[PDB]
Amino acid sequence: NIILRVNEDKSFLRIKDVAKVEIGAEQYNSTGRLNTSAAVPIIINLQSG
Amino acid sequence: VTANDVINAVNDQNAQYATGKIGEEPVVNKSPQVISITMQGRLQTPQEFE
Repeated sequence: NIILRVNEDKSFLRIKDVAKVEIGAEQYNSTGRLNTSAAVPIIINLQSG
Repeated sequence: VTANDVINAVNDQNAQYATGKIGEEPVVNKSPQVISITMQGRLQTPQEFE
């Protein structure tokens, strides 16, 4: 719904008219597999000492 | 030309880099190769400055 501009006819231009907004991950680059099954891998590092 | 005009020019024509990517993960085609994009504007030579 965000209005980019008025358009000289009181009919607002909108982000929807020029784009497709959706919720989605910032980086789709990496995935994780556990025994051939999707999973997210959380690595726990040990603190020093 | 005022000095202010000149300061602005240098600030724009001599600029830092911007990186993009080609054929990344969101695309549906799933291009076999993912090539990075490099944009540079840094000026190193005195002549380039002039």
